[PDB]
Amino acid sequence: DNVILELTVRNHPGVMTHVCGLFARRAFNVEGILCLPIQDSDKSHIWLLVNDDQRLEQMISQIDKLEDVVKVQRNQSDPTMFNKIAVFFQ
Amino acid sequence: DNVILELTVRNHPGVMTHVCGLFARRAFNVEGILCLPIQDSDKSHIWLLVNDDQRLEQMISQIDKLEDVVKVQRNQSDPTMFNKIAVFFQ
Ligand SMILES: CC(C)[C@H](N)C(=O)O
Ligand SMILES: CC(C)[C@H](N)C(=O)O
Repeated sequence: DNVILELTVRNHPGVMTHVCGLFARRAFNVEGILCLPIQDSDKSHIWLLVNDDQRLEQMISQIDKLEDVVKVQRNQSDPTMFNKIAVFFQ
Repeated sequence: DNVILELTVRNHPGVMTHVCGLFARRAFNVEGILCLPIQDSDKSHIWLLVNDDQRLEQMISQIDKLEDVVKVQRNQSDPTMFNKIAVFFQ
């Protein structure tokens, strides 16, 4: 099964590298990404599609403690959002 | 004005970190990101929306030199794709 991670982050350089770096060093593959800026703010929203995994719980607290991560939520977006997007942009 | 870069990359851990690492190491902000797997293959597409910039041509050649980037295209994508995605997920 897959699950969506939703992040509110600051829209500054380097922020996306720190987030995926946590997945990279654990060899945890990210299957889908969507990052959009939030209008009239210095923040962006990030949706990550990842396989559910016993390690994701340890990984959520380390994403939250990153300085430029405002908020992180899991399983609050139905995973098929990326199959919906995939219908328009292959 | 902006530009969309379409990377074709291998769908393995750490790939997204190497790619955003190069924008981070040049204090270059990425405004929009979309990443989807390519069906029935070990590859994925990464679409990056970035502000047009004089460093960008050189940045594009270094993206292509990454082991795991099979190709990099530029403005070969629907230019409004991020405004279309934003209309349903914001
Ligand atoms: C293609 C990319 C998102 C890769 N799966 C990664 O985790 O870095
Ligand atoms: C939010 C993210 C895309 C950030 N703007 C970055 O360039 O790392």
